[PDB]
Amino acid sequence: IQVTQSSSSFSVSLGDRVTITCKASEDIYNRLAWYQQKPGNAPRLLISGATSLETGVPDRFSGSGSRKDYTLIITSLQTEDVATYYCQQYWSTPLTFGAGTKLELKRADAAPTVSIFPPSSEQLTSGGASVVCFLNNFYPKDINVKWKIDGSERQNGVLNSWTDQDSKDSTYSMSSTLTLTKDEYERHNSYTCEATHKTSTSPIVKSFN
Amino acid sequence: VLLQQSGPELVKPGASVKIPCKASGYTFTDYNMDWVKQSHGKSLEWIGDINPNNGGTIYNQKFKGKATLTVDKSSSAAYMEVRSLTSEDTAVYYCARKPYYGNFAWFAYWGQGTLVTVSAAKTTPPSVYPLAPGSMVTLGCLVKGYFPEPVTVTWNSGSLSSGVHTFPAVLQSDLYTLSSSVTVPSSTWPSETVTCNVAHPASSTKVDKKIVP
Repeated sequence: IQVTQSSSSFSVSLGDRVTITCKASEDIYNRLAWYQQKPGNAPRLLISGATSLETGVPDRFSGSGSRKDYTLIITSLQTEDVATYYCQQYWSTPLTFGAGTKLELKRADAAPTVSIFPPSSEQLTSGGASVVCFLNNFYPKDINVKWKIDGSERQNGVLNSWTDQDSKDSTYSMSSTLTLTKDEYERHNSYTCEATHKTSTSPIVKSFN
Repeated sequence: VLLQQSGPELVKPGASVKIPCKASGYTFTDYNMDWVKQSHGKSLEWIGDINPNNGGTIYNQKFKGKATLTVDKSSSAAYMEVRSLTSEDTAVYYCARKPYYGNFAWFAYWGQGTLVTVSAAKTTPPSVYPLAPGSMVTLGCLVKGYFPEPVTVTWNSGSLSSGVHTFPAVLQSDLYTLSSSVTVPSSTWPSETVTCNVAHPASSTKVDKKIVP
C-alpha cells in the first residue's frame, strides 16, 4: 500500500490554515498516522487513527478523511509549525510512509546579494583553483546559477550548497563553487557567475579577469 | 520511556555494523520494537519489527539479508545489523517502539537515530583558504578536502555572527568541502582584522586564516 502526499513544499504565512493531503492506494480504514519532523530530530507523532490527537499536540492540529483520502489541517499556523509532515498507513505490512510535505514561511521577495571570489594564492600552490560565488539572503528559494569561462558555459566541476530557510529573516542563501586545476584556471581569463532569480529580468552577473 | 542509540558511525564499504537501541522506562519485553531508515533529505522507509519476548521478526522484504534484527532481553536492548555496506546504505537509522497493542503500528517513541556513513576515505584535515574581494564588503573562507564531517567555522573567534552564512558541507569527491561568508562594514576592513577559525575534531586540527586584501 502506498501513501502519496503530492504537495512537496508549501509557502505559508503565520495564522494561515494549511491543508496537507495523503492518498492511499487502497482503503486503509482510518489506520493512518501523521508525524512532524524538524532538521536533525526524529519524527514526532501528532495524530493516530486518522483523527486522534496525541497528548501535548496543540489543538491547532486535526486530522480527517476516510477510505483512501486523508487530510492533516493546521488552523492558525504558527512559526513552531514550520517543518516537514509525513503520513503513514498501518493497515497492512510493509508499513509505508508518504514522501513528506515541507512547509516554509512566506516573506517579501528579495534579490540575492552576489559576490565572486578568485582562487587564493594559497590554493594555487596546491595545484587547485576554486572560484567561489555567494548568493545571499534571497527569496523565494528558487534560483539558478550559471558559470561561464571566457564566455563558454561550464557545468562540470561545479558544486552547489543551499542553506535551509533562515530562522531569523526567512531568506535563503546559496554558495556555488567552480573548481579547476591551477593549469586550467591559468589558461583562461574571464570568470563569471550568473544568477537568475524572479526579482530581476536580467540575471545578476558578477565577474572578474 | 527512553530509546538510546549510539552516535555517528563511520564504516568501510563491504563491512558490517551493529546498531544498538537501549530501552528503559518500561517493561522491555512487553512492547515490539521497529526500525526505520531515513536517507539525507529523503523519506522514511520501514525496515522491520521484532518481538522482544520470543525474538520473532517481520521484515519489509526489501531489506531481507541487508538488515538483521535481534534483541537481548536480559539487557533491555534491541539491535539491527546492516551488512555488506555500500554508499546507498548511508542514512540515519532509527529504532521506534510500538504501543502495547502492537496491531496499532504507529510510533510515539523514537530513538535519536544513528547516522551510518559508508566511506573508504581516511581522516584528512581541511585546507583553509581565505576569500578576499577581487558600504558593506563580503569576505569568505573555503574549507576543502577534509574527512569525516564535521568542521566548525567561526569568525573572529565567534565575535562575528550577524553577517555570517556557513553552508552545509558537500561531498566533492570522497572528501567534503564547505564555505562560509561574512559581511562587514567597509570601514572595519581591511582597517581591522577579520579571521576565520576552522576546527576539525577528527584530525585534532585548528586553523586561523586572516583575510587580507
